[PDB]
Amino acid sequence: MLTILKLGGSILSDKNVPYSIKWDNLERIAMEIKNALDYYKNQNKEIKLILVHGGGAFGHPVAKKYLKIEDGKKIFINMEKGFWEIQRAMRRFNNIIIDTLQSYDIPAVSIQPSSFVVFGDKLIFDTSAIKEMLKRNLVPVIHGDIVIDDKNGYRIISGDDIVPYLANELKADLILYATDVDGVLIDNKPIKRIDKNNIYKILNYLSGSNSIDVTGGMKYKIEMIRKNKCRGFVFNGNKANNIYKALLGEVEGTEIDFSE
Amino acid sequence: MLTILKLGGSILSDKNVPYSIKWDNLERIAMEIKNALDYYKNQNKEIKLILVHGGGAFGHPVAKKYLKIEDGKKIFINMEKGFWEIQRAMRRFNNIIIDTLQSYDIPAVSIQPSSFVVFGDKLIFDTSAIKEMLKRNLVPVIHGDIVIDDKNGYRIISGDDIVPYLANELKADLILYATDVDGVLIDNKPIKRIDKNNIYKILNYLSMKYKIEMIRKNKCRGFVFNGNKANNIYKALLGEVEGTEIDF
Ligand SMILES: CC(C)CCOP(=O)(O)OP(=O)(O)S
Ligand SMILES: CC(C)CCOP(=O)(O)OP(=O)(O)S
Repeated sequence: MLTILKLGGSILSDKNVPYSIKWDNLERIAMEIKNALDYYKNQNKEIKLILVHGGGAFGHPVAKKYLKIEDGKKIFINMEKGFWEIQRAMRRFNNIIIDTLQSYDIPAVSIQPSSFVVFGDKLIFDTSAIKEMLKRNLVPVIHGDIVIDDKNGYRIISGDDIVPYLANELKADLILYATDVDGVLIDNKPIKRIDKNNIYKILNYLSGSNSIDVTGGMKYKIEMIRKNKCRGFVFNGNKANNIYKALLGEVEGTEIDFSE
Repeated sequence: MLTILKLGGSILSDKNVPYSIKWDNLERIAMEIKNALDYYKNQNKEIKLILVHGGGAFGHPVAKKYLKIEDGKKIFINMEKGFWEIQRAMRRFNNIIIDTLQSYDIPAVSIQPSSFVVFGDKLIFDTSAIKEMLKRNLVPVIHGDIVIDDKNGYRIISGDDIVPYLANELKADLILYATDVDGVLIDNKPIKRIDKNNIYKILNYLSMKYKIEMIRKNKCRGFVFNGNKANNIYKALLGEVEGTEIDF
């Protein structure tokens, strides 16, 4: 069984204080992932786990310096300094996360997309090594990064790109989205279930004016799950034991289900 | 128009001082490379350039903690801690070297092989990203690293692998190995050259082994020279033979 847990800059990092790290929250999060790895070892169930995390206060601020709008558009400039500057900021934040996971004996290792992913209409993103890590029970930790594209330019690959890509590429069963809110909210209240008998109803409600999330972040997540025909949870990752629960298949936020 | 320079971990590091860095040497070297890229800048000649470095004082001491002799054959143990710990060490070393290159305005970036290279049957090493970086005139810096090995579990890929693989995979023109010796030493003396004639006599003697071979299986052409002699790198980069030629 293959689970992908998306953390995200936010709960790990205050994006208004640059290079900032919410040590306490990060530390509890490693506690919980450890607790859950223990649980699965005790109950003899096979689990493969991949973690993904955003740039947080590390990548966005370094990157903003190298972005400009030209003719109403995003373009990266000065990347002879800027590719390394962003890589280096992300490396540091990957180190902090991985050393903390390691200090609870989670066998975390680093995947750095900047070194090998090419961003086009389809990703080039060879997952051979990852499969071999999972096959050895290592825990791959992949992060938002800067990458080149196949059009003379550059792109930020985010957790939002990374996860669907891997869900699909690796046939994941469970997608966990730890976020800053309690679920997909409909009336300031997480909806328990979303499946093939309400999704469109939910997707329209999300495009509307009574929707508490108008960035369309929820929508994209819901859609990737249906698109990969699996299961996923969107939950508040700031709440004690949600990560542990989620990893056991039972946190309480919004479940999204398109498996089978 | 594509050159590849390996920098012996030995000329960047002191192999007996775990964690040491050779700063003057590291700084002198970044400088000559910049002067070199600059020389070509004027000739209005397009030069693409990849750099490789080993584990030096970083890779090895940390690999050591996780290598057991299981009476023949090195054995990796406790890689649930070891894989990270080795990644981390090589990351430190790469960071220091890329920061130094960047201080001379060399557009360096990190290629970390542990993230995606699988050794074992058929070296799996996707160069898409590297070819694109090269189209931008960035300078990829690849380093010896721990990697997955689908047959044996874990292997340590070295610069000696990476460099010939990539020379043949990108078809590089000029191949340079800067090291702490004046060339390939035969009887304490640097052979001017190495054919498929005298090669027969040379493999015999040699039982840097792995280096001379890995480049033959590839019909490459490389130069082995002394990286400590001020200016060798600058000269070598400009295509002036230095030390030992090895032609396949
Ligand atoms: C500037 C970067 C490299 C951002 C990294 O991507 P992300 O979108 O996953 O970051 P987040 O928004 O903190 S979850
Ligand atoms: C993690 C490692 C020990 C990589 C060692 O790589 P290498 O053998 O190419 O470098 P060198 O030995 O410094 S010339």
